[PDB]
Amino acid sequence: LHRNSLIVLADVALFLALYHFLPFEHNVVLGISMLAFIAVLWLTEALHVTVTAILVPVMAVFFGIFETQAALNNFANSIIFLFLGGFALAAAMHHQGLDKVIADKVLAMAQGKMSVAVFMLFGVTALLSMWISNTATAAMMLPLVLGVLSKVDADKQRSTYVFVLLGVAYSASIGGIATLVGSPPNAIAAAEVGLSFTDWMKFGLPTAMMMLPMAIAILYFLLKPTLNGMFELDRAPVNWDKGKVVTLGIFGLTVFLWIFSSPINAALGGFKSFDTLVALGAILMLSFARVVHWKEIQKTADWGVLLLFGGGLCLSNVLKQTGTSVFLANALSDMVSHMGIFVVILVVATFVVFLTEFASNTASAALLIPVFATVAEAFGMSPVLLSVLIAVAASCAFMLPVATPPNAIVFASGHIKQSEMMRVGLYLNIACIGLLTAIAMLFWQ
Amino acid sequence: LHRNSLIVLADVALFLALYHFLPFEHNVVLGISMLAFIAVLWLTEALHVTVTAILVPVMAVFFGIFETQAALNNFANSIIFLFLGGFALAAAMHHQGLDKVIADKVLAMAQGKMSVAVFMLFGVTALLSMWISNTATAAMMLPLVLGVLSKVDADKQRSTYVFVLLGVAYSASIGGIATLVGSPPNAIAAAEVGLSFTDWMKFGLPTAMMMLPMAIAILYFLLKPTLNGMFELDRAPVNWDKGKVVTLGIFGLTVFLWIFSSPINAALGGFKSFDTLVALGAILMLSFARVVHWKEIQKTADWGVLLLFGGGLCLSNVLKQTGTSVFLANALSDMVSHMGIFVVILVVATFVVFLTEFASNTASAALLIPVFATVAEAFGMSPVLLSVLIAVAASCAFMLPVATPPNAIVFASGHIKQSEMMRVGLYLNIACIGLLTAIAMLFWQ
Ligand code: NA
Ligand code: NA
Ligand code: NA
Ligand code: NA
Repeated sequence: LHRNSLIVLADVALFLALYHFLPFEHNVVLGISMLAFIAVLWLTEALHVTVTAILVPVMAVFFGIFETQAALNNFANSIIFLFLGGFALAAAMHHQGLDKVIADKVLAMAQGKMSVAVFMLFGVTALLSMWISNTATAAMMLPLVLGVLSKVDADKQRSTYVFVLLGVAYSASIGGIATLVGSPPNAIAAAEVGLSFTDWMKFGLPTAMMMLPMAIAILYFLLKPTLNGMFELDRAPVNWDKGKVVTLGIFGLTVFLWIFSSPINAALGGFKSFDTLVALGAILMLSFARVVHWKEIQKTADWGVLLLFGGGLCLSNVLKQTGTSVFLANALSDMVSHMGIFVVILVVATFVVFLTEFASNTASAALLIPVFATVAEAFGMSPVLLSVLIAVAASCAFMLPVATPPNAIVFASGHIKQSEMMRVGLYLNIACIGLLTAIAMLFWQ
Repeated sequence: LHRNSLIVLADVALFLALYHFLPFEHNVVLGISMLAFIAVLWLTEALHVTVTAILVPVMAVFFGIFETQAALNNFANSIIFLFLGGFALAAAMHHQGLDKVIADKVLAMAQGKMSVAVFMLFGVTALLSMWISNTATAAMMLPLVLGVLSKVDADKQRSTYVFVLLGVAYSASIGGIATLVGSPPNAIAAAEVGLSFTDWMKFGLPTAMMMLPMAIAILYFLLKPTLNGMFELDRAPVNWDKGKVVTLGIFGLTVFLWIFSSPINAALGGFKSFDTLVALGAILMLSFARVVHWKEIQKTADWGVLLLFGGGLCLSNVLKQTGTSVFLANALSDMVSHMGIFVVILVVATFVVFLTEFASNTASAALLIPVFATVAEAFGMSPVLLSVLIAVAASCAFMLPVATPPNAIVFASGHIKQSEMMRVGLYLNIACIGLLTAIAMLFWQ
């Protein structure tokens, strides 16, 4: 009777149709029919992102692509644990309140000026985003933004207080593109192509360094009258208590090891997924140093996302095993030989950046990273470039809400108009496709 | 500075000592030193049960026993997912309220008599326990017990209202021994020896059928004056709403397939971990039929327990790979040849039943099932008997609280004395060691 039940029923019909009607070697039919089925369920989200992910192995297994255990093992991938370390590391510094002190210390650095208030709000949202989440950093930033935007309270004076809202909304998404922990797409890319933490930062951080100014400049050069106003630093001041220095200590050490992982691991005998070990080490150091309880990490952890990771890897393998990867590569062979490498990555970049407006960031990467990376491998090229590209591009949701929760969070603020965001985003999207295709061209040789 | 930090530091010393001082082939030293380390951390619970479990792979990997991914794969074992199915199945019928209606319908079956009130409370606690949890079924039962025990309110008349409290506390633990989902020890045994859902019920259910009457009979034949009193059926009546029949429908179908798994799977082509697939199927049926959301399952799911599962399997493998299983089997060789098979299982059964008073049910099984099952295999015997034995025995916590949360739940009721429970439990423990050794002898040939 419901909308989504129909989407699902329609999808079941679509599969049954594709299955009985496509004219290929049986494996390819099955692979294509599945790829289509899942593609729908993740882009529509008729079933939860995670329920769909659990559906992948169960299909794989029932259609004899893999054996139950083999399909399930997909879920214990090392990256999934590296991401659990991220959740624990965040769990700690939220419950400890280290996210509050980093907000005040940097926010009070601005003596009482609105010019250097919001400009220090975007820098904090993005910095906090690098390690925490996008949705978490958005909902955590909202009261701190509405707090500041209460002196220039006149909401007939909207564009002073819309530049500041939509600013952090993007700063949370752009801050996600900094490191391997931060947003699921990045992790999906890492798991698909086997990136180290320090590998995804070599790509991502320079892009966030570039993108955040470019995003503010575009929001700025629309309707900003913010060079005026005063502050209201209203609430109890913060102070480093029982080892917020310790949480910072562990965090710092953890980040240090993640960066210097290459020479540390190499000069240790070369352990296998050193970054995942570091991440698990953090979960231990944080528990031995008593700084955060487990129930805290179990609440903070988005296990739904952790299951999505495995389900998407399961899919990636379903594509190889059924040969659907090679079949598509054969089909696209003429199209891609006629297209220049510029043309291809411009088309890829454009596609995602606009697709990601219609569906979840991760849900988009969950679908696209496998399809592309595997087809890339069928062409005998390194699946890294396309994957990292899609990873970044999926986190470029700037037009409407529903694109990302961070958009729908500053939107429920019953103030910003649908039309307004839709056109700053339309600009920033094109602006991004430039920067990405640009940087993607640069990181070639 | 804290107690547990010292326990941990002492343990680190113990390891360092055992490591540098034991006189064996290096692998055995490492294995023994590890086995001792983890043994402590799970029995003391100086670190959380789950943090310790995460510690197992990280050790294994660092001490070159396994490669990072190999050790981590331990966590994607099919049983872990079967148990996630259990969490989802419970999540549904709690949020749906099917646990409330099963309580009232069966509780109001008793017209208004205290004699058939508490006797229908134990039967419901145990029945509800089979599928939900122990701790969850205890905390859910407490208000419903205090509700009834308010007509015979005189707490100078204690033993009317202590028999009813300590009754459900045990009924929740004994109801856990019915099926594979229900209490983690049971799952640990299943994962160690590869039991099917229907396999653990063949053992377990007859034991719960036997044990629950035997437990009431012992609580009864102490200080019961409950053949007197009246009811107070006070609260809004229940009624089957938007497919509580559907949740019951899915649940029923799921349980049906779990029982008939052998012939259904065999007459389906023999899929690998059919019970796990059934469990995942339940997660899907429950979501497609819209009866429960995902965030609900993510709250209900004890991911901490799910991680514990894998960490304990990682341990089991650590023992084999380092040959510590074979080394202990060699050491116990003379002791066990001098001991009759009765003697052995009487010693095993006694050991756990009393050990489980001092530490968590699961924490006990997490340590003991691997050590025994593997040593059993070194002797070239089926690891099943010993494992299933330990699994049941670990859920026999009847003496003090701290033994199980269900004990500490009816204890905070600021009414039951330390001494009182300690002696009913001392009787029931011996009573159990009889029944177990008895049944364990019977299920031999
Ligand atoms: Na982020
Ligand atoms: Na998106
Ligand atoms: Na139970
Ligand atoms: Na116990």
